[PDB]
Amino acid sequence: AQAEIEQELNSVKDALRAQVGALAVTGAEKILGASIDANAHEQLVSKLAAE
Amino acid sequence: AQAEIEQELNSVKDALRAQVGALAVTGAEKILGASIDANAHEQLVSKLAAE
Amino acid sequence: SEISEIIKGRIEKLDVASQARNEGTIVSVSDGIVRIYGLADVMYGEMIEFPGGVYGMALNLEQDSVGAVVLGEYQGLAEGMNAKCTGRILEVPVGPELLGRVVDALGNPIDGKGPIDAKATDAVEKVAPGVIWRKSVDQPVQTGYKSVDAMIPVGRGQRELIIGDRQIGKTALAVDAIINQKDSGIKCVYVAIGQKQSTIANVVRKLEENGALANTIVVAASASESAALQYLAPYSGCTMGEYFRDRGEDALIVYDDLSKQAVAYRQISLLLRRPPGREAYPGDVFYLHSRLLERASRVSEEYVEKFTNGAVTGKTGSLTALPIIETQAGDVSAFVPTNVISITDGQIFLESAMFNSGIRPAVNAGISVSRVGGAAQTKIIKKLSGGIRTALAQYRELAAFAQFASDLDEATRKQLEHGQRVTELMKQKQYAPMSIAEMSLSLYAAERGFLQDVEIAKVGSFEQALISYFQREHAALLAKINEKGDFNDEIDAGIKAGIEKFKATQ
Amino acid sequence: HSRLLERASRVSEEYVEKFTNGAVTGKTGSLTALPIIETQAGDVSAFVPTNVISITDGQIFLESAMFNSGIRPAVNAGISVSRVGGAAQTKIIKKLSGGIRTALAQYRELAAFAQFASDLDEATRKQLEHGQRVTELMKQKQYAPMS
Amino acid sequence: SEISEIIKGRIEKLDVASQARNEGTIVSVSDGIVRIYGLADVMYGEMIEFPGGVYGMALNLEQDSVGA
Amino acid sequence: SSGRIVQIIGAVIDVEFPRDAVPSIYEALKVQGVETTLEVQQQLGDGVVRSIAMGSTEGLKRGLNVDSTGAAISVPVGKATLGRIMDVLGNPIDEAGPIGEEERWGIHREAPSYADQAGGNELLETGIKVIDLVCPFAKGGKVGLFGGAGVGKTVNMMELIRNIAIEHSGYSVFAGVGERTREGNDFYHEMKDSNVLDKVALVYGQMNEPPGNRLRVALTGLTMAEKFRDEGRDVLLFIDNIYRYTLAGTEVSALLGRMPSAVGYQPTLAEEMGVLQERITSTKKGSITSIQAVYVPADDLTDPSPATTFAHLDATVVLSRDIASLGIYPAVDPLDSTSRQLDPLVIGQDHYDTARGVQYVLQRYKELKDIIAILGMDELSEADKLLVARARKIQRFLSQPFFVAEVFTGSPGKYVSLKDTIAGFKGILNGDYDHLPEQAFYMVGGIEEAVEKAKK
Amino acid sequence: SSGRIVQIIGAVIDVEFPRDAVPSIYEALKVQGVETTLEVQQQLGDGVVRSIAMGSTEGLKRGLNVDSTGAAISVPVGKATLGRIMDVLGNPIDEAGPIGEEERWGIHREAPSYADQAGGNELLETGIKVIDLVCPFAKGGKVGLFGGAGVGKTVNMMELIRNIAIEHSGYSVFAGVGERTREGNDFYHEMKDSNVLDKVALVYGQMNEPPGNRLRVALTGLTMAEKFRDEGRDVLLFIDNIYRYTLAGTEVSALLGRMPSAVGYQPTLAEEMGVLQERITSTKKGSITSIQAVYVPADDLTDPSPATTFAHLDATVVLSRDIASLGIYPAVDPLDSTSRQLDPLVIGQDHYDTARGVQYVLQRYKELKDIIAILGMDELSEADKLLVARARKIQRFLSQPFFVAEVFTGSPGKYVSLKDTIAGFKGILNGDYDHLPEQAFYMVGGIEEAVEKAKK
Amino acid sequence: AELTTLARPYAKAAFEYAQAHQQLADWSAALGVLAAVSQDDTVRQLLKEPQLTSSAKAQSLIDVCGDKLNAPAQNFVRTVAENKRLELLPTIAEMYEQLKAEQEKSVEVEVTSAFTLSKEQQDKLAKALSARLSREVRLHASEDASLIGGVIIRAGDLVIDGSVRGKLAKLAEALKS
Ligand SMILES: Nc1ncnc2c1ncn2[C@@H]1O[C@H](COP(=O)(O)OP(=O)(O)OP(=O)(O)O)[C@@H](O)[C@H]1O
Ligand SMILES: Nc1ncnc2c1ncn2[C@@H]1O[C@H](COP(=O)(O)OP(=O)(O)O)[C@@H](O)[C@H]1O
Ligand SMILES: Nc1ncnc2c1ncn2[C@@H]1O[C@H](COP(=O)(O)OP(=O)(O)O)[C@@H](O)[C@H]1O
Ligand SMILES: [Mg+2]
Ligand SMILES: [Mg+2]
Repeated sequence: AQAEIEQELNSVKDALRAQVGALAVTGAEKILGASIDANAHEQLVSKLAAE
Repeated sequence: AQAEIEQELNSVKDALRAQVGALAVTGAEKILGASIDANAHEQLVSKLAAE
Repeated sequence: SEISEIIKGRIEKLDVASQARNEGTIVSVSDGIVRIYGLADVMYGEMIEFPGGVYGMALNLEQDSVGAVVLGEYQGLAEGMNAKCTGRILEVPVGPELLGRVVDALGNPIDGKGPIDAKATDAVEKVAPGVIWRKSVDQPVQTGYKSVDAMIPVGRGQRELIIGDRQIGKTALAVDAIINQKDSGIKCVYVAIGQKQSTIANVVRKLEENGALANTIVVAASASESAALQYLAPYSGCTMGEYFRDRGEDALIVYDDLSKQAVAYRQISLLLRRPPGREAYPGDVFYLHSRLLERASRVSEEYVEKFTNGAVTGKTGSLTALPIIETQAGDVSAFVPTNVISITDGQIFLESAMFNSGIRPAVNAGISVSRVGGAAQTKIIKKLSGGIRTALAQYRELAAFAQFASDLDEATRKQLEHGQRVTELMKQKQYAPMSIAEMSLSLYAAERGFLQDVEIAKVGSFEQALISYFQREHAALLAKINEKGDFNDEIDAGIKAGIEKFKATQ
Repeated sequence: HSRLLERASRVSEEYVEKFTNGAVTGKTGSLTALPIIETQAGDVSAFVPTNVISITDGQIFLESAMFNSGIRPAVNAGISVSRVGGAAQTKIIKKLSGGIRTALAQYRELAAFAQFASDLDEATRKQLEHGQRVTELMKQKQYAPMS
Repeated sequence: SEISEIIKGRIEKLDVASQARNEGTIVSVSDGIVRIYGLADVMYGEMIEFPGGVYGMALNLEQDSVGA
Repeated sequence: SSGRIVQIIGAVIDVEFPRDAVPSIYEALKVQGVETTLEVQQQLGDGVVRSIAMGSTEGLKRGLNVDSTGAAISVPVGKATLGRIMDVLGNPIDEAGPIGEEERWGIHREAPSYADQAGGNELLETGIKVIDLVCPFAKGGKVGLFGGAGVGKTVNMMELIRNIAIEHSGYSVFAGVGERTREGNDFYHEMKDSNVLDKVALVYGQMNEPPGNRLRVALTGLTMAEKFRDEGRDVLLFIDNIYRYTLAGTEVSALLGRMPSAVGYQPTLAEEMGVLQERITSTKKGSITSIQAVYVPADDLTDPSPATTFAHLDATVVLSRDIASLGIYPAVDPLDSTSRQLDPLVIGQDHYDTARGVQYVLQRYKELKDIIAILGMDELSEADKLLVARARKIQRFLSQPFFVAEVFTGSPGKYVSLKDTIAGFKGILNGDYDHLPEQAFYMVGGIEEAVEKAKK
Repeated sequence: SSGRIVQIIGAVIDVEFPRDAVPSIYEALKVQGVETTLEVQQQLGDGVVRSIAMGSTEGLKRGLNVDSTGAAISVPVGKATLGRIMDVLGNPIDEAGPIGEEERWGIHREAPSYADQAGGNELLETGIKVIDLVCPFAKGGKVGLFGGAGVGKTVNMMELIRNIAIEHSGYSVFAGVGERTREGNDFYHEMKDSNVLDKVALVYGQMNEPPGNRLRVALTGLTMAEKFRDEGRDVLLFIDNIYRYTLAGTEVSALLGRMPSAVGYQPTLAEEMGVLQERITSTKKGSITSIQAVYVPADDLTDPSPATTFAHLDATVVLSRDIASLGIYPAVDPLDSTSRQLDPLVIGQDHYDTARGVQYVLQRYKELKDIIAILGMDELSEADKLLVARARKIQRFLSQPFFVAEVFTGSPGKYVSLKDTIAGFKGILNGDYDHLPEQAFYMVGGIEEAVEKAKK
Repeated sequence: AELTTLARPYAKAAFEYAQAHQQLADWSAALGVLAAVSQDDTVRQLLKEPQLTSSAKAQSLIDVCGDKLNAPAQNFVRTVAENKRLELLPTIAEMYEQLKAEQEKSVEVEVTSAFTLSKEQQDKLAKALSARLSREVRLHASEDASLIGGVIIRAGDLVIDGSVRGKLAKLAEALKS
């Protein structure tokens, strides 16, 4: 019974940490979807050409 | 303990919303490999309407 | 208070560069087998990555397509979905961090107690130590049962089969053998193949109630899980048991149903369209169990010093196996039972007729055998088990005369009651393992004639009271015998004096 | 066989009136079936016999040993059974034939046990004597039915 | 359906025609059974001569091949 | 998009869709014009899916357009299903018009996780002497009625339903899988006439229906029970024959392109059984108590289907054809039947000793039976002569007349409390009733009655 | 030239070669960059060959290059193989370095021709009394060994290994067909401790190896034995279990997709047994004699495996658990053990009458012992009590101290000749030793040693 | 069996012949035309009738192609028709090019960029891709508006992804694990 209280608390907070990550992914997606331009696309294509 | 967890949970529920924007700009910055701040302003103040 | 702010930083220390990936496209999906078109560089046994964090293993590398089996749920996969090589073979976490935890066939925690902290991973499929790196089996593994530990002894690095029909104590005998190791030094592994989830939870609840869970790793592949996971679970559990053996220590592994692993491997094979044999099993079903069971072994000091690179020295490691098999109506001539009976070092046969006649442990001592024998016994039990063998053998020969015992000749009538009293001594209760000293009192009392004046119906209360007497007035002698199971003229005289005093007052 | 045998049934007054468009009212309709199956040397484990015994509302087992022993109707009362029971009988036969099949099933067992035993109690001798009479009564000739 | 014995990369019918009816080429070998392509005039139960003094017996005369 | 039928063979149908619109595994499809539903079982490749008809194919043709529904079979769930008779697709098969559903669930689902299982040993009384003695049922446990053809599976289940469901305060689901249509009619009129139909949901898929119907009827009934369990309620789930689910898979397996395994069974016998059986369980929200009847092909308990079923159940009740052939009912085999609740730490030492005592006497008599046939009774020792008498009486005292069997027995039904069950057998084992003739224990409910029958 | 792996399905691998470079049936192939050997089983046609991996196939992929070797699996032969442990391919599994080989031979060849057979039957003098009298072995013969564990099987093999080498200038080969790795390590140390290891070559195919290895190990050991025979020697070939050779053939036949025969065995069962057994014969240069352990499935002597093997056996040696309890360590049963050489037209009238006399006396004593037990010793006639005394003396004179058993017996070993064996038993049957105590006839070797152990 | 398995003998036969007679370009056109003709609904219906002999079906197809087939191609068509394999012509046409490409030391890559296209960009990568593959590269660029920013390069079973969608996927699994 003593250990069950700590695993419950750390499980719920971890489940929350994953939800926060999914919102952060969406934010980063909306930001990039309104920030990529020719000067950045060339850098992405030329950087890939060395890999 | 299940009653105690609900008291602290309602504090983090709103506290997380105050920092998701930072996670989104750093995420976008690491994905692009360059500065993103010039296009972060209007996204940081509006995305919170669905979190 | 919060945690989320200190974990995101680590995620920003992960590579985003492009990586060459060999890829294919799903062409057909059916019964847990996904046929892919492409993947020219995938290896036999390599793991494939599907959309959604689903993984598979390549098993049919044919000329025009790859036949892969899903290590999870395949009802979300579809034609046209992309499939990617990972460059890796299947590996599972290993180390002391697994003790007291319940995990799936891939090492993921299912008990809900949190993430495992394992410091290393190892391959599920590996070769067994070669002939020249082994050492003869000469150390005991006590199961706590008088019938098994006295007549069918199991040694460190041995493979002893538990064979018999349904519902006769096969699981109880193996779980009690695990419970008895909580103070011994042997780490234990229990592998559940094709069992229902509520049954596995009753065994773990019983390991926890008896204090044995903290010394045990529980690997589960329940009846609703993919046949690939049920086929791989024994190899995953074996890999977790091999950690302790290769590092100079001792471990015990229980495969609760090798017959269910064979049934899962048959499903995958007939669905890949591999040519069938007897009872529809594939041509390599003998190699399936043999490749698994030859890993249970005892390795020499030179193998442990070579593996540990000098760190561990002077110690020989081992892995002991207790595979379980179910027979249909006592038919030991079936294909899978015949294979495993020929691979193992000995067999413990449980019988339905004995179990229904009140002989609870149900061990048929007339056909059960251990090829290691007396080398797997301590000095005291090796000396008192010899007469127990003769008395039961005599009872099997002269047991019809029980109804005509009056007309029997006196010598034979003396042998008949001795046989009936030794037979009643073998009866024991579940979750009641006995120590080397406590087993020695019962075996000594019967073998030295101290039961000739006890009614065959009071032999049990006599045993239970005798042990309780010695636990109070002879605690120092029981502690002495429990050091190594040693025997000499002072211990023999000491036990005799205590039994004579017991009869005089209790 | 299941698609064939599920048609043999009793239909309600509401079913007949709808089909007959009101022409027939207040009448139930029925189709009773008597399928026959042949076994090889009494083997019921064969695929087809196993299927049909699991579909019908009962079975009448005819035994070859009984046929050769003089009991020509050859109905094995222990193995044969009706899943409708007393509901398929008229009041007179229903009351008079009460537990006769289960009593015949027990008499066949009592006879084999008491074959080489010493004199038994009145209860046993009485049951053994009563059993040999219903067994002889169940015998009948072909083409000679009884009202 | 399934690929048959005549369906091979080297059975190139560039010159669609038939010649040599008393000679053939071995297509495959397995557990004492040989498939031969081209023996157009072989009789059922006839002795077939292979190199190194070995003999076969013709049992299957098909459209596309001979089984021996 | 839209698909065309390309290949009809028996109950199996192939439908070809655009290569960008291939429906998912287990997805439901609808034929245009004809009223027929097809469930995708396999994706062969090139936009084609292999499906099984949930109806007849006599009216189907090649080239008929098929529509993708985007999901698996969705059946109605909740309070609206109580007091109604339904088919595999959830359509009402009673004349009471439509069902007022407020939600539909998909018949396919994952089994509860390892962390969601719950353990309980509350003892459930049945009122039958043999079961209450050797097979004590527990609330939230899984029971199986194993037996061949004509030994009592339906009758015994009906008696339990009567001795438990009628008193049960919670709801109940009854699923008739591959059952006789006559049994379904008798049970419906029985629940309706008994006023208990209000708390019982009825799903029927009889032997006259296509293989696909008999293959999914069990998932429909279980989906309704899972909705009630997840509401926090205590539920009873009765399945008429779960073997018909395995058999429907054998009937269709070869047409699905699967090679046969041992005893001509589908190679997926153990997984298809595990996927169904792991959902019928009592989690931490609510408790499903379930009774399943298990058919045993040719009375052989070693047949792959019965043999794979034992490991999924808590209580295993075995019915014997040799006992039924002697006019003895219920024909439960005390030496073959078993229960997890049979443990002194769960019930008590007095009950356990009585049960093991009965088993010991019957096990010893199974060997003296042949000894008595050859030679004679006289040649036995007195202890054997005395034991043979008690064994024959105990065998008879296990027989109890049931109310549901009055039509067949002709006598009134009886209900025996476990106390009377323990008392009577203990007395017979002690030898107190050694003064009574053997015929007095046959169908006599409590031991008291036996004392009265001896006087008639 | 070189080919490419085209398909991998378990232990079965298909390899494609140029049309002018297709490898022959049974040819050994090498995968580039991996220690894996493939034996070719069938030529599918169109450049492609079907082979069985002689090792694990984990980590292999399509397109790897494969090299033809020009010949079948070729193993080291001669003196350098003595005192060494090798795998199916002839590699040194012991950590003792490379084998000092001077020559290598392919494992596949035809049996010696009709013209190469020896001109009669010559007994092999094993030096063991019970064997040389009741179970006479012919040179070039096959002996079936029957019995359980812990009855002296290993000690009997070590004594035969010592005697063929020291008393006949021969050598031995041991083929571990499906060897248990624990028992293989124990046997190697027991032979080193018993000083017999330098007289035998050890070839092991362990149980965890693929089916192809377990099938070919018998041919590897037989190839080493053939070399010594050509040298001008009489050789012993020990096969750990001939049933496992049959099963490995069944496994390989199923992997290659062949249609199974009666009781599920391979269609080639009699041919695979004949190819192995026909090489073991007495030629005009030397003679390979074989001792083979035999396992009987389900205790059925009519099963295809026992049936086929018994057709090639010249003698049957049965080891008895009962005899061992008496104290006769050789433990060969004189009544159940038999030989086809026990014919007066082969061993002469004198050897035959002596052996049949011993068996006659031992039979009567076994019948009389049941009389003595049921009715008592006084019920016997004077002639019967005299026979019992000779039978007991005969029974103990069948015992013998072996040079490898000095650690157990505490006495020096003995090698009795056939001449001394016949003379000793002939006297005891005639009564020339009726005055001596039976114990004087226990663990002594020749008959003069019983007379001396008596004076004391 | 896989259409590829059934088409492997026919395709290798066409290629070994075209190579030893220097016709690797003529057969490409002939096989592409034969594959094309067979797929037409009228020709598809004709080839599926029980009235026509193998020679009649074979002849009808050579007549529609005509000059497109050189003497050898027409005979190959007669071999395919005799064996009843006219439904495999599209597959036979495809595998011929693959054997030819490995011979010519070339690859047909299938590049997909997000929102930009430039003549300089195609060559910038064709040098590295050629260097990596050790073959000449016939790029086939196209448009994939689905991508936020980047390009996906497919060549054989190799897939070099440098698209932001790919970095999104990585970041997402990392954050939820
Ligand atoms: N001393 C005993 N030893 C073993 N079993 C006992 C003993 N005393 C009572 N039993 C009971 O016998 C039954 C044995 O069940 P167990 O699960 O071990 O059998 P099993 O053969 O493994 O069954 P299954 O084949 O279904 O797994 C249990 O009810 C157990 O409590
Ligand atoms: N307890 C019982 N009392 C009387 N008849 C019974 C009893 N159990 C079964 N029967 C007989 O068997 C049939 C009903 O059993 P049922 O449940 O249909 O058996 P099963 O389901 O095993 O085929 C009827 O014909 C009935 O006469
Ligand atoms: N000839 C012998 N002389 C003395 N003791 C022997 C002899 N043969 C066997 N034994 C005894 O029997 C045991 C088992 O014999 P062994 O050859 O090892 O049989 P197995 O290999 O089946 O185990 C030996 O360890 C020894 O104790
Ligand atoms: Mg179990
Ligand atoms: Mg029924």
